Amino acid sequence: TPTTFVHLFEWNWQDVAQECEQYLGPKGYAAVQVSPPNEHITGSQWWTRYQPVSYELQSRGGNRAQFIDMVNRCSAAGVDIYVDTLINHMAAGSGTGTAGNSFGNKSFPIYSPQDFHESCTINNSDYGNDRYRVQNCELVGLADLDTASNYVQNTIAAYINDLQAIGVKGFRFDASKHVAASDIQSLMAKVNGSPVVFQEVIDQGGEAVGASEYLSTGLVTEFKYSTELGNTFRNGSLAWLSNFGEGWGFMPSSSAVVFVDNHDNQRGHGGAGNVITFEDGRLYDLANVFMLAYPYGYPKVMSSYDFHGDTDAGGPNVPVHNNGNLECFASNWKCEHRWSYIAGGVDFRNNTADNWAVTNWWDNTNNQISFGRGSSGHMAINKEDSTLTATVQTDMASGQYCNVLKGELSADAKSCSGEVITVNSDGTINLNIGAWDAMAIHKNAKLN
Ligand SMILES: [C]=C1O[C](O[C]2[C]([C][O])O[C](O[C]3[C]([C][O])O[C]([O])[C]([O])[C]3[O])[C]([O])[C]2[O])[C]([O])[C]([O])[C]1[N][C]1[C]=C([C]=O)/C(=O\[C]2O[C]([C][O])[C](O[C]3OC(=[C])[C]([N][C]4[C]=C([C]=O)C(=O)[C]([O])[C]4[O])[C]([O])[C]3[O])[C]([O])[C]2[O])[C]([O])[C]1[O]
Ligand SMILES: [Ca+2]
Ligand SMILES: [Cl-]
Repeated sequence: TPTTFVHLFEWNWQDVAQECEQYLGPKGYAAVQVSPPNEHITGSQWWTRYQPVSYELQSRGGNRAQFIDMVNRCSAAGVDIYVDTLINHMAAGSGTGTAGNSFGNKSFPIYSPQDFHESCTINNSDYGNDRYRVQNCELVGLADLDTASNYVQNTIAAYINDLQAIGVKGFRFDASKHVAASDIQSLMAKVNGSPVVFQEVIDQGGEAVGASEYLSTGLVTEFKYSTELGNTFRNGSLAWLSNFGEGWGFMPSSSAVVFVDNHDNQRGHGGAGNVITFEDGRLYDLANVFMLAYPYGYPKVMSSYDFHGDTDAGGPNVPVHNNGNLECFASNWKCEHRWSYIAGGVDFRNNTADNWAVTNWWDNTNNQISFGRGSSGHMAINKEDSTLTATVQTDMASGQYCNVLKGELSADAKSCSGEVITVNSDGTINLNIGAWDAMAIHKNAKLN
């Protein structure tokens, strides 16, 4: 069952199409969050995508034809597309867009100065004590749309409905905290059908605008997940995670979109150093294995590029699929979604979707944990400096299974490509996990 999506940050439409066919579909990823496909300002920075000029499908990722081709090819491979949608603002200042359109002084091809709120700046202190300024003033100088205007709502809804007609199945509502929930409710009444919608709202507590306000209009990003997971994996004990989720004050599991990191927080855009990213190597593998095995939220795996310390820089000058060779894992695209522990975690989540309970939790009071998903699967993580050799109880059928974090079951189910894990006749497993390593097994990767 599809259970996880992925953010192919800055990947062009041709690369996404090929990836859907060659990897995402076969591996079981449910969908792909793509970078903003509408017309945006020129420039090489990754953030130019967040300054719209119009809603024409001409962007850094490609043209309208290439975008449509991607949606079709991905759909045929069984993978949905989620579009990052700018519902709060238009570009700052003046200039030119990727489709040749000019703009300036709050004047665009589709909006006039009268379609925006009067200019004011959102100050950092506004987040804590002024709801009005957070929602009516400008986020880093971006022209703030009058989202209460019938014309503005019709214009945004027309873009969304047009995308659905092409085949797009979901949408990320960027900067939702900056738009009144009531305005998003009015907008949704104009949107056809019931596409998947998730709203970006950063709420760690104490804000004038809370994430709970957006639960009726769609899923909401649970940022506490990313920060608490990073803080626990770096500075705490994994044993504390036995009740991760609602128990820690997070929103309902069925309303949350979760992640280890996202495109903003992995580069300091609102995210501290406690956030775990690809730069952390094995620590990132382990954080992802926990997230994907744990039954809370709808997770999205991150897929980045090595930015060489430049937090404003755009992606590599070479495509992912380059004349027969994959530009992954090195100093260009990182392709975390292809990392064996991460892809293995996705396979585990997909095959344990029939049991959402955490069963038989075990820990050493510190950094060694193990738990199962009933008889569907079992996992263990060792973050101590000595080998984990404890015997743990599982609800799984006795036999031999492939540790899916390190290999996979062959077509004839007579061998694995990685190490084999044995479930004894009494359901126990005698662990043998080295320092900073893990294992995951499920009922559909059992040897015959
Ligand atoms: C990013 C984000 O943001 C926000 O968030 C927020 C934050 C911030 O930082 O804060 C806070 O958080 C946190 C907390 C939590 O709790 O904690 C604490 O501790 C800390 O400290 C903090 O940090 C809050 O809460 C929050 O909320 C918002 O909200 C969000 O939404 C966001 N995200 C999103 C959105 C967006 C937009 O679309 C994006 O962004 C990007 O892009 C942009 C655009 O491009 C950029 O920017 C750029 O551009 C601009 C224009 C500029 N500005 C300039 C100019 C001017 C005139 O023209 C002036 O005015 C100004 O000032 C200047 O500066 C800039 O510079 C540039 O850069 C950005 O950057 C980026 O990021 C994103 O991505 C999304 O995702
Ligand atoms: Ca606003
Ligand atoms: Cl996000």
